[PDB]
Amino acid sequence: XXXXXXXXXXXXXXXXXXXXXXXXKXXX
Amino acid sequence: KGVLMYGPPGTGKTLLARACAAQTKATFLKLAGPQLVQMFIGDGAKLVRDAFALAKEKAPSIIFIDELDAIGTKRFDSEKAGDREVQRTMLELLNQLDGFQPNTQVKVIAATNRVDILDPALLRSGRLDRKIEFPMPNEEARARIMQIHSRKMNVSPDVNYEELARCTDDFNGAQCKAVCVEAGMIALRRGATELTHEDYMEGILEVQAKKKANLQYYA
Amino acid sequence: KTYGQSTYSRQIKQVEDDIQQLLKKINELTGIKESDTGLAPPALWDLAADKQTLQSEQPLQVARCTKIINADSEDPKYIINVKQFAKFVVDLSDQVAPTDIEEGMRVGVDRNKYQIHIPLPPKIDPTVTMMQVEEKPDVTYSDVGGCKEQIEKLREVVETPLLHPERFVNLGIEPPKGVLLFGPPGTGKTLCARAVANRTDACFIRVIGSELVQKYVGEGARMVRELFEMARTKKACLIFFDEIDAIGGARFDDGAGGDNEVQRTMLELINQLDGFDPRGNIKVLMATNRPDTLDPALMRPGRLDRKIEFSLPDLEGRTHIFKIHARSMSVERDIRFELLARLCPNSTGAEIRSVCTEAGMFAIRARRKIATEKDFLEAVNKVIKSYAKFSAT
Amino acid sequence: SRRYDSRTTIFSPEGRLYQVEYAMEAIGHAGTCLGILANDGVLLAAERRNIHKLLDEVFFSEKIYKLNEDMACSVAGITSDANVLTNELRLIAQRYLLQYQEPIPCEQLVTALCDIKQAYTQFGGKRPFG
Amino acid sequence: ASKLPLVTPHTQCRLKLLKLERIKDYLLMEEEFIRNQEQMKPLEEKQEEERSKVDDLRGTPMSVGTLEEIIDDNHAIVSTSVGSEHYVSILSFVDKDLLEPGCSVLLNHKVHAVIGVLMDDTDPLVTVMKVEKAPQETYADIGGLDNQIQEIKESVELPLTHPEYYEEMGIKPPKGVILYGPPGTGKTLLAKAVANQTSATFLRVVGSELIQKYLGDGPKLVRELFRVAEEHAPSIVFIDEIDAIGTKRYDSNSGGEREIQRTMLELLNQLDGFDSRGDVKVIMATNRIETLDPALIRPGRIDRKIEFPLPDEKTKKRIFQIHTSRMTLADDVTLDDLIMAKDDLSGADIKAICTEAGLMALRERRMKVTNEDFKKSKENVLYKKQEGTPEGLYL
Amino acid sequence: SQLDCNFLKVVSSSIVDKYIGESARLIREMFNYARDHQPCIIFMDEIDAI
Ligand SMILES: Nc1ncnc2c1ncn2[C@@H]1O[C@H](COP(=O)(O)OP(=O)(O)OP(=O)(O)O)[C@@H](O)[C@H]1O
Ligand SMILES: Nc1ncnc2c1ncn2[C@@H]1O[C@H](COP(=O)(O)OP(=O)(O)OP(=O)(O)O)[C@@H](O)[C@H]1O
Ligand SMILES: Nc1ncnc2c1ncn2[C@@H]1O[C@H](COP(=O)(O)OP(=O)(O)O)[C@@H](O)[C@H]1O
Ligand SMILES: [Mg+2]
Ligand SMILES: [Mg+2]
Repeated sequence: XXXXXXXXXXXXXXXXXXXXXXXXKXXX
Repeated sequence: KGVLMYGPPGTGKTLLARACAAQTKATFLKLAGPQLVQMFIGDGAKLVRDAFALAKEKAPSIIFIDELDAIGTKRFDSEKAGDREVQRTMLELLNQLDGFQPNTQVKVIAATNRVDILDPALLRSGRLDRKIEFPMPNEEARARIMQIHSRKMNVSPDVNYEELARCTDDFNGAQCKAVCVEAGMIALRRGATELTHEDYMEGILEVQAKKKANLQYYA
Repeated sequence: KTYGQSTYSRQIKQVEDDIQQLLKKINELTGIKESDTGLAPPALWDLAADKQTLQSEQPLQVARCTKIINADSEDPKYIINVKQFAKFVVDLSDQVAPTDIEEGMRVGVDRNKYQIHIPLPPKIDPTVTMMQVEEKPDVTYSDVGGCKEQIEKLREVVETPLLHPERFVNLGIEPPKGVLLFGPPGTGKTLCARAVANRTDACFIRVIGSELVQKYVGEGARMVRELFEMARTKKACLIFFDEIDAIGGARFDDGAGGDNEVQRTMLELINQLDGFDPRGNIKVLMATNRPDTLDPALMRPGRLDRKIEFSLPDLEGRTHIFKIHARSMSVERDIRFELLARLCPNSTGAEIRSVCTEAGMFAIRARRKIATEKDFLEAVNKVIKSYAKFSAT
Repeated sequence: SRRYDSRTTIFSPEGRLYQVEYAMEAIGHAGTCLGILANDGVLLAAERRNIHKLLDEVFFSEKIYKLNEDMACSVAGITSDANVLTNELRLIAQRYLLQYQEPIPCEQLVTALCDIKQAYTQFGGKRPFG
Repeated sequence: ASKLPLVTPHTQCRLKLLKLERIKDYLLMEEEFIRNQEQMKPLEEKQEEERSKVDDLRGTPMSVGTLEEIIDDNHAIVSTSVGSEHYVSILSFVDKDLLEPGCSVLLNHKVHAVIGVLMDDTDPLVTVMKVEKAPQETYADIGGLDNQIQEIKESVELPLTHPEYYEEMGIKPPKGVILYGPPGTGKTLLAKAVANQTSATFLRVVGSELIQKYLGDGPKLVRELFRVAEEHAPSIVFIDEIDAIGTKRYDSNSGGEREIQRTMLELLNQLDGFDSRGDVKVIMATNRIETLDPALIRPGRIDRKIEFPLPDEKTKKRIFQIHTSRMTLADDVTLDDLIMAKDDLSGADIKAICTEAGLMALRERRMKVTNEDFKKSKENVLYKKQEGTPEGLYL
Repeated sequence: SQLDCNFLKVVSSSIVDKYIGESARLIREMFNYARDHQPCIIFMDEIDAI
């Protein structure tokens, strides 16, 4: 009877992937 | 450490806040009461602490807080929510103002309407040092205020403010401003340029808002 | 079985009925493509489908939207989050000018090299979009007859500075930026609200008073911020409140464990109304039925200046409201209304219009084409007897 | 001074009484009695509400209160609210005998009590008899 | 579809007879022109050629997004399943007309452009509150009102079924109707009877279920109720039992009762403040009428107030008949043993009798009907009333 | 002011967060930091929040 409330958060997860055939030099 | 304004709600408290911010050149920082109340939990303790860290980086700095009664409340046996975040942000305000790790590079001005809600922890002597009441304008201040707001308007120079201040009974600075505003438009109704004593007396009849009639069985 | 109501009754009907059936039977005969789980009908995209869609494929981009935190010196060097992807330090592309890229702005950023292309309008949540009225009802000032004093006071305040900012300059005053309206119900509060929203020349913004009470704390305050932020952008806008008793009337503290969240919301309305950096060009109208149990912080002038009341007029407003409501209907030319108004001394304009709508029912209690004065006599015969032995009265 | 009054005198907004109806529902609980006559003689039935096995029962008389040489009564309600009424009604029957030297008829004795019980409902805000 | 908007004669005027036969001519000739397309060049130009141009234009995997806002004509902002938002342009293949915010879309891979729309489901709130079908008995159930039937018919049904008389004089129908009287009269019956024989949608609302232990949800349920009722159809909103939820400002207290005040204050504005709702029929039912807030009672909100009395010996003879119309009846019973005697008891009491006689017979495993069934059932329904009565002797 | 190296102070109000865990996760890290340095002092003013 007439009572407020606060809240909360449930953050999702995250993930990434690639073909992984890229070289990272290009320097020299 | 800290200056508190309090009084009746029309005596002028936002004035000296805006006035001294107008005159000084330090980093003036505003803050309202219900801005510290947020939806999720935390978020005032985040908000108060980030507010003072901004005041440290700009070391000549003054923080003004208005409607401190919205967050300053004498705690008791409270259930559910509502208060169960408000006192949490209030304690963060107490700690980040005074006590552990003191500072001298920030000054706090607060102003309420009602005093008796507040904690003794807010009022202690080191959180808010000076306590400044604002009384209602007694006689001559009512004559003084109505002269101030009569600056721009075309006043016929046969007007005694002491006659006005004696008949403006129990007004505040907001109502004495309102009588000066209404008396200009009443002269605009009939197209007169200057004013009269009758113009102010009719403005007093409008601000007091006399409702009805047939009150004639007196005298 | 039945009878003709007017002469060729079915003869015009089935001529209309089968051609609406035939407008269907055109389309399936031509071949119609409907209900194809969310597409367009084929008659207008077959000449859209080809290479001026490839003009939207290859020249156009995706342009992922973002948000700006701050700027830097001598150069843009903008710090920007996406929303939940990563915060970046990025630059504008050359198609913009570095002027309207101010902070706290939703902007669109290229997906490949992360550069700014388009500034976007800010996030206005729809709950306050649905209270901007965006249309204006047809209510004339003449329709609120019987209120010659009350409209004239309200003309002076809401209307005249917004349409003549001249006389107030030439005398040197400030208009009374807020007006309260009150009185007994059914008297014309909402009429004057619609009639000013008619001739507004402004961004009229409706507010229902009980839309602020919510379940969570502080979110009811966050509405009031977004109102006065759009108010400072939409220059010279009007805001109408209605039934402000729900927004808050008292500060009950004897047993301070009752209502608090409405008090916090009501205090937020106090600060953004007056105090610390005034609002400029915003006028506020309020309307309640009991203007007695309100907080005197609202009653301070500067906030609520004029207390206009709405009474039951005398004897001649009723004759004029008769001439407002019973101009617009189909009656006999033998009208008189001083006879009618003297029979109902204490009545609202709602009770006036209730009689005029009751009067049309008697002609439909009968089988007539018209409204007779004697029928309207018999209309005012019953409603005197109806209001004498009414249930609530 | 004025906010502590209970207002047990005003009618109900329905247009009836408001406090007496609360009182009459206490009689239905805590007691059950009856009496039957059709010829020469009359009986009274009582019921022990508290029948615990550590009472004395040395009164040798009970709810039947012999108030006269020709009359008695059977009471149900608040217990010591009756002891005010039984001592009062016993003396009304006795001051009648002082006045006339003739025993009191059973009709007008009942009218003497019912004028007393009404008088607390008429005026004062005194708590009525349950 | 929206072929011609004119209806303005609205009668047997010759103007409509001319206009609609023009519309008959422009439609026949458009048909007879296009009939001679599949006669002389009967080509199938866009069976798959329209489709295979576009199914190859869109990607083969489709991805469902969500609308957030709509900007000028082609580019709008969307939201992916995780929250990444894209400022993509829509094509002229999707129905732009049913494209409102809060809807699922179909997207692309490279440019993520809006390709199509997925149709919506049915909201649960209709399935909660709407009496979905014609529930119960028709006007063969009611016992002889014939004037109360006449008022509700010309206020709701005859406006809805045959709107032609109001638009002759231009006079709008009255809006609100209050049903009131002593309890057990047939207030729920008359709502369901009109809900039986109707053509528009009907909504039943129990008023006691509008009090949440949270707060703000009082006005939240109200502002969604008329929102659904407006957006759905021609609608008739019935709210039973408003007497113990919306009475008046009796003490102006706080702590819950102030919340109940705010719910009725929203309902008062949601009933009638702004932009007259249109094709919304409001019917309200109470037991008590006196302790009601007069701001609801005023015209502009409710215009019809109908008393419900109790007949004594006349309509009961059918109410006793209708409740005994589907049961046995041995010849030892006369309904005039009970109809002629007492003159105040409700129609709900009559149903309470006519079920209890069926209870008393089959409990004792007997045959059809005795008189003593109706004797003991009438005696019981007396105690069903009287045992909750504190009345003594003349108050 | 004696130690000035081995003293932990907590306001006992900035512990709360917007997530579901993440307030315990501070407390586990605190005592584990108090586990690593051996003579530690914990100070939490104004428990009444937490
Ligand atoms: N002593 C005064 N001298 C001149 N003007 C005054 C005085 N007191 C009030 N005013 C007028 O009152 C207005 C500001 O109101 P005020 O400062 O009383 O609000 P407050 O008391 O700070 O806040 P609240 O109204 O919420 O209590 C100004 O426009 C100012 O002109
Ligand atoms: N003076 C008047 N002239 C013309 N019509 C009137 C007048 N007064 C009332 N009416 C009619 O009565 C109806 C009710 O008016 P309105 O909606 O302003 O009442 P209200 O003041 O909003 O009531 P409440 O105080 O309960 O909110 C209007 O639709 C209007 O047509
Ligand atoms: N005129 C009548 N004809 C048939 N049955 C009736 C009649 N009046 C009342 N009843 C019976 O009494 C009940 C009346 O319901 P109702 O009076 O609407 O309850 P409430 O008024 O408490 O909502 C119905 O169940 C119905 O069976
Ligand atoms: Mg102030
Ligand atoms: Mg209104």
